[PDB]
Amino acid sequence: ASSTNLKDVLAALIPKEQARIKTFRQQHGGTALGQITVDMSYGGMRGMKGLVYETSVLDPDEGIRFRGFSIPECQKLLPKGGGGEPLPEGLFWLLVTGQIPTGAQVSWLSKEWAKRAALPSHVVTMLDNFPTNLHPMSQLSAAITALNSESNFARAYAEGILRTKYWEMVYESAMDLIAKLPCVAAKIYRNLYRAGSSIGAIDSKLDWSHNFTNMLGYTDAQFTELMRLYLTIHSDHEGGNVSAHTSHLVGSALSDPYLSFAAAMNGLAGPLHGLANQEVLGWLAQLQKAAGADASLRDYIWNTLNSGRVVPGYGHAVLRKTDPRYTCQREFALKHLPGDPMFKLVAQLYKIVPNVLLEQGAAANPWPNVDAHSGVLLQYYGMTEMNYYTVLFGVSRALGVLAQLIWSRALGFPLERPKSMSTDGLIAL
Amino acid sequence: ASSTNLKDVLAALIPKEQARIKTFRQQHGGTALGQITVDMSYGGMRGMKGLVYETSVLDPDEGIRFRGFSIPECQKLLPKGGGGEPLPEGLFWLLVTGQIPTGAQVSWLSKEWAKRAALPSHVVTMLDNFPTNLHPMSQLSAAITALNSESNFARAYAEGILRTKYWEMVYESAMDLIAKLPCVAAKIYRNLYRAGSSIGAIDSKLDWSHNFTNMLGYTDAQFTELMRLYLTIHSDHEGGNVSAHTSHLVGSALSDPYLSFAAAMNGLAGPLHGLANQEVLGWLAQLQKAAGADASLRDYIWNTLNSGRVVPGYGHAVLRKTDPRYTCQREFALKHLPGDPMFKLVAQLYKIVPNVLLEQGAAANPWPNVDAHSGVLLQYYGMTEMNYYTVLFGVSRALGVLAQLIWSRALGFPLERPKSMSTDGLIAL
Ligand SMILES: CC(C)(COP(=O)(O)OP(=O)(O)OC[C@H]1O[C@@H](n2cnc3c(N)ncnc32)[C@H](O)[C@@H]1OP(=O)(O)O)[C@@H](O)C(=O)NCCC(=O)NCCSCC(=O)O
Ligand SMILES: CC(C)(COP(=O)(O)OP(=O)(O)OC[C@H]1O[C@@H](n2cnc3c(N)ncnc32)[C@H](O)[C@@H]1OP(=O)(O)O)[C@@H](O)C(=O)NCCC(=O)NCCSCC(=O)O
Ligand SMILES: O=C([O-])CC(=O)C(=O)O
Ligand SMILES: O=C([O-])CC(=O)C(=O)O
Repeated sequence: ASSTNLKDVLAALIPKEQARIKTFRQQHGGTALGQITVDMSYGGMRGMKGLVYETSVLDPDEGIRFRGFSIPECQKLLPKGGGGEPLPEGLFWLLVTGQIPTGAQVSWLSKEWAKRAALPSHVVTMLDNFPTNLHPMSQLSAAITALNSESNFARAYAEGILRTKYWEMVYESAMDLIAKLPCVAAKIYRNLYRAGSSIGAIDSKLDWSHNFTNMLGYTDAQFTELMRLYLTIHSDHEGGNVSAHTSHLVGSALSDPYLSFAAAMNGLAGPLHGLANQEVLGWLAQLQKAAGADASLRDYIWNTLNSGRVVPGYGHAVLRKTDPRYTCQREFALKHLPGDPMFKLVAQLYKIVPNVLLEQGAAANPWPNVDAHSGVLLQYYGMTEMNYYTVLFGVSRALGVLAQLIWSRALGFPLERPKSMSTDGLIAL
Repeated sequence: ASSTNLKDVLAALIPKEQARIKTFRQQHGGTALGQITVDMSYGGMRGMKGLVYETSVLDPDEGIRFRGFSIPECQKLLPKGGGGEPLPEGLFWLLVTGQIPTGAQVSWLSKEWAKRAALPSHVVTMLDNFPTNLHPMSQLSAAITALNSESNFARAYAEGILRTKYWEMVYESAMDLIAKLPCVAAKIYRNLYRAGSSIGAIDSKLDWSHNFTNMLGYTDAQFTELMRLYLTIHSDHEGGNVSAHTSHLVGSALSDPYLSFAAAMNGLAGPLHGLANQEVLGWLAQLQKAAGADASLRDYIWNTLNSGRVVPGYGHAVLRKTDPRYTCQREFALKHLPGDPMFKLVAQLYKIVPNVLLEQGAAANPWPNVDAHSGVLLQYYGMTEMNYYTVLFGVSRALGVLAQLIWSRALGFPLERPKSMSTDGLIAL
């Protein structure tokens, strides 16, 4: 009997995994997986195997994998709206479950996220009174924190539920949060950039991305395709990245999914992290201010470097090759906006930057990351408000971080609480 | 020539340390400080030496140290208001600098934090419109996020300053943030619990704690002493704790001090972390509802345990003995409120809980932590709104987390970005 329900699937899946991690540990918990050095400690855990995070794994050479699904595999395997890009809905199923969803599963997420998309009065109010000089990421983060009012997990906890059921309430709050996100984000968009206009209604019959673009006010049929791709690729990037790790850390203390997501956003807002989005365009924007020669392009790069600044959109803590998320984006531009001068500049930079970065001899990875390519795509379609880009990153990232969050709690992962040391104490060790 | 200035002191101190960490690393960066096991990965980094954090170090047996200054040492060494408890101002100097401040240094922090204490209009507005069912911690966190508008670091960064000067702007924003905190917190207090009343003005001539208590509306001369002690002891607890670690992680991405503090708060708000504050009182509050026997006291404890719940205020990730912060508090009660029935219940529990926890055989540390003792103190003085307690914890914690934050940036600590693994991948390793 019956029809589609992610929660039931999960109910079936949890005990097996539980069982599976127990024996593994019973046999191997004692096993040394690595060592910790002094440089690692001073170095931001660089190179330390610190967390279990199941939804995605980053290979330094190959790049991100969703099951063991690469981006190009996703692109072919995940259901599409009709009509060439993968629906972030399907990605979400994939991440949660480990399996490739059917079109019909996918429709279910769509409807589910449409049903759940509703904003409480206090939230709307706060967003409506925010100053226009308050950054969109700040606006977003405060809004999601303020939504915790509504937390199903925070409520069940307060009621004294057995730990065993945590995942259940986490799941509800995750689905709800993902559902609301586009409304919050679009409301910020509309307030800042389209004063006096309204986000309108969510239509149950559309996919999440399309409802988002409607609320954003974009009609271009290719913009919608761009959106689907964007929100899919920005999903997740393993556990060690600042935003995911923050959610993981905060979630471990049993703060609800809203609070943990919001802290994650404060992390995504940092220039070395998601804000790179924005930083890239601002830098391109300056570049152009000051059709240039490779030599003048190179002078420009050196001047940033010589000034004690980073070249945004290049480098990576883990990647050692060009990010497939970058390629992914380039391949979209080549199809759709090949003559765009911004695009051309970004293509040109790919020829120069890494070479300059190799010359300088500091960056361990001289190749571009996702952020070097995303804004150019947006700007083409009319979305030229750069300080907003990270908000989009923010919306996507919910998909991976919440998908894992549910597992953490299902698996009963404890408080994240490593040991710290001072220099004097290490000196003494 | 001249008078007092923390920033100048720091300017003198930074290069030396810089120098000191460089050679150390030049000789020992390669040195294995420890190993990583499978259980550690699944276990929340339990037992992993993961971070350098200089302001304080936690010993599993002895408990927290400020330089190498214990709580009892602090209590005797740090300047007081006139008149028995240590001023959190002095603690702050201690943490930043490594040295015990003079009364005169201490006065300087006081005046400085009084000068800087001003709330921007949009913040006041938002706080005034917040619903009363929005938790005080949520209210606090959204408020501090919304303050980033004003970030000196976020502004300098945007301007393209050289990395080398980061610490300078971090310091300003830290001093400013610490200054504003009590205004924000008191405003929440006043809105929720004293509708229609106003926080009033900060008086440059008082210490931070006293201005706070005034804004809170408390006149009891002993309440003020309690406050000073509270905000001092709650300061810092090394780097590995959820809140400090979150600030550290978020700060590493170069999100400004406001954003990083706010994320820290989302972490403090979790039940396994600071919210324990509140959880303890709520549990005591229930206990009493349902002058009891040790046997009925024990039945009560088992029922929580059997229900898949934690006994709040007991246990610790790192401590293996009774928290000196607990003793510290007990010693205050014994002096000031020895006949208080809530106090008596908390004294009685200390005789029972750990024994029940030893019986159960799960807790690795069966002894109480700071949170088991703090609320009882507050309730005595009239501050009985338990959902607010974590806000106080929040205010104090700024002291340690911001003191370190400045050093991280001074020392040029990089992005915190460990490697994660999935179970399948570990299975395969
Ligand atoms: C992404 C990174 C933070 C990784 O940091 P890391 O693992 O510590 O880098 P690394 O090991 O190559 O660093 C060695 C040195 O090269 C420097 N370096 C690395 N990338 C860059 C860059 N793009 N421009 C200039 N210098 C750089 C690095 O800052 C350091 O200098 P110093 O020792 O004086 O501090 C870094 O490459 C960077 O700052 N990139 C620019 C900002 C950026 O584009 N961030 C987005 C990252 S990926 C997608 C996302 O997260 O949103
Ligand atoms: C503070 C702690 C999170 C440390 O967690 P940990 O390092 O994973 O604890 P542990 O190593 O003793 O855990 C072994 C087992 O004992 C359980 N245990 C530990 N403390 C408690 C407690 N107070 N009540 C019942 N069970 C407990 C623990 O949850 C676990 O059960 P299982 O294996 O099925 O998940 C924990 O002791 C706890 O949950 N305490 C109650 C909440 C609390 O008071 N938190 C405040 C911590 S200190 C000050 C602050 O941070 O604000
Ligand atoms: O992996 C990282 O450290 C950052 C990154 O590319 C992402 O989070 O998308
Ligand atoms: O050390 C910890 O994990 C928690 C704690 O006591 C604090 O942060 O005050």
